[PDB]
Amino acid sequence: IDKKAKKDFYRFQVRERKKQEI
Amino acid sequence: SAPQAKILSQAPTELELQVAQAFVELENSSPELKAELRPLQFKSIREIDVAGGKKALAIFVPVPSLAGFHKVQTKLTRELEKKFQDRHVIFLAERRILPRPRSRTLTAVHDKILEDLVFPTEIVGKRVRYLVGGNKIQKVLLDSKDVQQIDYKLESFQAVYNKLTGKQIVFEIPSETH
Amino acid sequence: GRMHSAGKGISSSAIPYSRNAPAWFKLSSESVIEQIVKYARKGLTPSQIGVLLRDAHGVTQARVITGNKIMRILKSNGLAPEIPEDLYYLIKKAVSVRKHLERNRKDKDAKFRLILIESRIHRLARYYRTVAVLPPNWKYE
Amino acid sequence: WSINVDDYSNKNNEEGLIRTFDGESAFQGIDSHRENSTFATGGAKIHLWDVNRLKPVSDLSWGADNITSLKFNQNETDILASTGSDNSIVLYDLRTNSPTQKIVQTMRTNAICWNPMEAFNFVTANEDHNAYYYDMRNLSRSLNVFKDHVSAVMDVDFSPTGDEIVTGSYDKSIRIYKTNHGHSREIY
Amino acid sequence: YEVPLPQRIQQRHDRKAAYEISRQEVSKWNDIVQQNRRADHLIFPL
Amino acid sequence: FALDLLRNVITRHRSFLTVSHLEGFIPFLRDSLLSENEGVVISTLRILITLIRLDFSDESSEIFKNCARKVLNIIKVSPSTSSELCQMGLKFLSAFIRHTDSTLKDTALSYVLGRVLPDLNEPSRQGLAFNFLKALVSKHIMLPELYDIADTTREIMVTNHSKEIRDVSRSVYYQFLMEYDQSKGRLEKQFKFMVDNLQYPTESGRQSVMELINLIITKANPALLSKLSSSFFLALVNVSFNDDAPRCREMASVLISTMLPKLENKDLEIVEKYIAAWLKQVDNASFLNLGLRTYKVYLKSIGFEHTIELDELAIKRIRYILSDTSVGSEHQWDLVYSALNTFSSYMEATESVYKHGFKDIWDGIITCLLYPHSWVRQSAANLVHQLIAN
Amino acid sequence: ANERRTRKDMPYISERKKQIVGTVHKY
Amino acid sequence: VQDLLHPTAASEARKHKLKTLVQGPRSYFLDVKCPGCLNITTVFSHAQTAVTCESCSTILCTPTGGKAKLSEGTSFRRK
Amino acid sequence: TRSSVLADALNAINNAEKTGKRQVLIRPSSKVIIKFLQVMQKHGYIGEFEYIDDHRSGKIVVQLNGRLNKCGVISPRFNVKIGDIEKWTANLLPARQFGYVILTTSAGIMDHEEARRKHVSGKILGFVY
Repeated sequence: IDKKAKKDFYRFQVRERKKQEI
Repeated sequence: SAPQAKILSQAPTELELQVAQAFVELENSSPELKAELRPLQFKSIREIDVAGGKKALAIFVPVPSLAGFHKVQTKLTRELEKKFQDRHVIFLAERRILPRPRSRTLTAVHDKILEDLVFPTEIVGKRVRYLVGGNKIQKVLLDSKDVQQIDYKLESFQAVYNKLTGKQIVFEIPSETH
Repeated sequence: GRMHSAGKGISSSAIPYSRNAPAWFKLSSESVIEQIVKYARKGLTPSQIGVLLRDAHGVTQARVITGNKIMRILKSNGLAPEIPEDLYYLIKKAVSVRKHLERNRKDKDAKFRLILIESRIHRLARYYRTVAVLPPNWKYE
Repeated sequence: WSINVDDYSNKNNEEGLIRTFDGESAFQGIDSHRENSTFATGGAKIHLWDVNRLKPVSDLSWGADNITSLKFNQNETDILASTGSDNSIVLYDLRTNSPTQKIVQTMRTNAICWNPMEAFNFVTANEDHNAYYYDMRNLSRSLNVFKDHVSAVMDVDFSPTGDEIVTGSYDKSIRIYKTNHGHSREIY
Repeated sequence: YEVPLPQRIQQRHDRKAAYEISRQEVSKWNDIVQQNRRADHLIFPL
Repeated sequence: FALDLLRNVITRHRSFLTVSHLEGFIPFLRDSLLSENEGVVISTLRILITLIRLDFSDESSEIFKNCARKVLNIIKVSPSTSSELCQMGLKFLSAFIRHTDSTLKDTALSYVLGRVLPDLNEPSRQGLAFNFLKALVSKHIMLPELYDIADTTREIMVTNHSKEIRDVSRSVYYQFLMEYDQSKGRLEKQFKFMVDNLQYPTESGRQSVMELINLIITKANPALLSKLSSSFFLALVNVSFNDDAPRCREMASVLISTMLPKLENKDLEIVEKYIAAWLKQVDNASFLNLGLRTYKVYLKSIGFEHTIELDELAIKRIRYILSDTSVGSEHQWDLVYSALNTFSSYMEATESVYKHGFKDIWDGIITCLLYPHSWVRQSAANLVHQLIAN
Repeated sequence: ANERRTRKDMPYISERKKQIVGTVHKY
Repeated sequence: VQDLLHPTAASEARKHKLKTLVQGPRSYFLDVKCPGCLNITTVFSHAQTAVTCESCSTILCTPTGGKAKLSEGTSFRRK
Repeated sequence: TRSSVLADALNAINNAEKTGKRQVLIRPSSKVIIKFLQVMQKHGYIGEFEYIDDHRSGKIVVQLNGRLNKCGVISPRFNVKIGDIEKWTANLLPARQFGYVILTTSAGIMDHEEARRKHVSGKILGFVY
């Protein structure tokens, strides 16, 4: 389940990545 | 609990009142089934004859409650049969058809009424034979989960389906010879 | 039946004729939904999540048990994917192929297998643009 | 209908339609009771008719399934057999005015003939390239099986001698079998 | 009395009773049938 | 148009509804009945049914005989009885036999009765099927089939749901048993049928028969009533004592209440014997429940002090039950509740309860005020309220 | 015949009874 | 020669899932009891994950190409 | 890829009557296939047939008595005027009155003689003889 979990799939996930990007 | 509480309709029918006294009596007798029976409440009652000559109690119930009814419909239904013998107790949901209601919606609601009727048993299939003369024979194939009980009820299901949906059907149960 | 290949495989899943919930199923629909959001919150997809619920929770079909498709459940709770699942793994699939080619330039079949992939992406990307699920300005890479 | 015949010259007309019986559904089989004027028609429902009555006198039916063919008895003439599209053979008795028995078969049966010498015995023309010989009282099994056709058997008839049976099939042949032997002795 | 059983269930029993009667009454023809089988020669008509 | 105008006129204007005025239309009515179009025939049936009550001459009466032949022929050609035009035909045939002295052939009536039998059970074609049948019993026509129909109309009573069929099938079978000649052994069989039908499983079925009892109880000969007194009483108390339906239990008590006063002095004596014996069974608590409850029915029907000995037995049982109401008591809450109820009826009947002799019972009643069971408290509260008032 | 070598419980089906599926009235 | 209207019962079971008169799944679920805590868990016959008892986090089954092989000692029933 | 389900049905029926089969299975089903089948049925070319619905496109089973000398679909579905109908009956039928040409008109899919009887017209589906 952990290996099959994706860090970037949902709307909120990339926005979290976008928050950390800047 | 008062019988009128069990009745959602503001003006309860005498038959509806009788089934309500029956239901609250089951609540009182039951030590813990009341916890499930008490929240359950039905919209109304319709008592419909059959070609067999008996009658069927169609209890109109809300769908979100109908789930809980289905949880408890076996025990409740046998008890209601005991209190009202020679009348077939069946629970059917009341679900909206108004947008004059649309024809596709009517086919849909008729078929849900069909699955709710066949409960506890489930529909195996639907068959339609087209006669050389042009007649159409519509048959519904049922599983053998509760074959005996529904075999004592097939005609009642048929009469209720004709009365509500205005369609002629025949319920058959594969895997045995009736 | 396969495009980009000569295979005629037919292996698939067989939805049961009955569309009602199984009789043995005795779990509240809401308790299913809270399981759906938790797995999606963890980062699992609509495809994997259905495997988990079906494998370990007895949920034969999210639509049958709950009355709604799982994407609609996730969307109703605010969980939606940036791009449709089919396209996203196609993009990652092409990325993995591309990353392979820089290190190994003599992988000439992988160069072909690449070509088959974005052609699939263009067809899938084109369709998603027509239905407006994908914004029109979107282009692959 | 009535037809003038030249068997006897004891008189000398009215040749043509005599009576018509209208039905709600299509008819697919007909036979007449030997002793009395009553005749049975097989439509969507098996109906018992009287000559002097335009409407069906009695309604026989086990269930909603149609009837494809029917044949009255010759010896115990009050008994009737019928064939259904649900791969079934139904027995009836007029003295009770109700059906008696069914057996559901694997394949459909197209025609029946009842043995004129044994009242309780009958043969059935079947769709599996076979013809089956039956005993009325114990129908759990067949008396004999006839298996020399290569296509579906369409019709079957007993000889008035009662010792021989002929079968018509879709394979362009007529086979005629001895009642106690399971293979055809001749092909036409 | 007892509550009436459904007509098909009632009629199924009626059919079964009818089939038993049909069997006994056709069985009356058994005696002549065995005679025909055992007969050395049959001259038609019988 | 002519038929519709004529029927409206005669109904609106009574004087035109006479033999002399409508004699001329008779040849048209007979022809209109045979007319091909279904609508004119239906109109012809209705007007003719309107005129059957009217007396007619010899020439003007032959139409109804001839009319009867065609409506019979009309029913034969009709595919199913559940038809608008066929219903009119059966309606006239019922109305024909009801009032017209002339009667149809036995064979024709037997055919109708056979066609009527399937519709007896179906509620939609119920009423018309019965109305024709009630005419047959009403005119006391003797037919072989009616005796069988008498049996069928009896099973359909106690074995059917519909309240309407109980109301209608109750009438015919009550008239049939009381009017048609029957053999004594069969009458006893009919009463043995009915007593078992008091033991019928369905609540409505037990409900149905008790009117058949009440009809016998309300209207019957003293000699017939005496013979069936013991059999009915034991059956009635049985259903009253133990039954799934409460409503059946009160109704059985009502029947006994209306029964016992009509009993003969000797027949009432067996009643006193049974109650006294049940009270005597101190060992069995269930018999005490039966004995006290029937004593309540015994009061308010014959009244108090009719038999002194039975009254003493009830009081001694009441004194016994109410005394041992402590924690160590083994008495069930049903028994103490039953004792209080009969005492309340005993209280209403006589004022002797206020004498010093009953003070022991009054102390027990005050003790039962705080009895653990709620029902016992309610009965005790009512008794004390009467004590405070008086 | 090949299957008969291993699987223990096979009822032999009479040629006179294979073609019957079922009978309403059992005897 | 066969009757597609009324195939024999054994015939469909032998036939491929999609080719029958009315196609349906040939799989099923199971009530598997955990050896450690004796609790009952629902598991798919062809379950594609190493289903773990929530109470004990103990492996109940392992995925395979076809049906998942139930772990040793794990009792089961058809549901 | 599927172009005409009705075409598939007619070809399957034709092959079934070629190889002597007393029954034929058709997939997928549709109202057009169904109404074509009652037309043939009412003219006696085919006998009993049954609809198996599986919550999906569906299946038809047709009994065949060997009387179908041909069934064909005219693709693409040309528009036909009332004056044009006889031309079609000349082109598709070996003889005048043997076998019938099927028109979908404003009143539905039926054969051609009914179409002249009700003075209706429309698009062409096929022929049967």
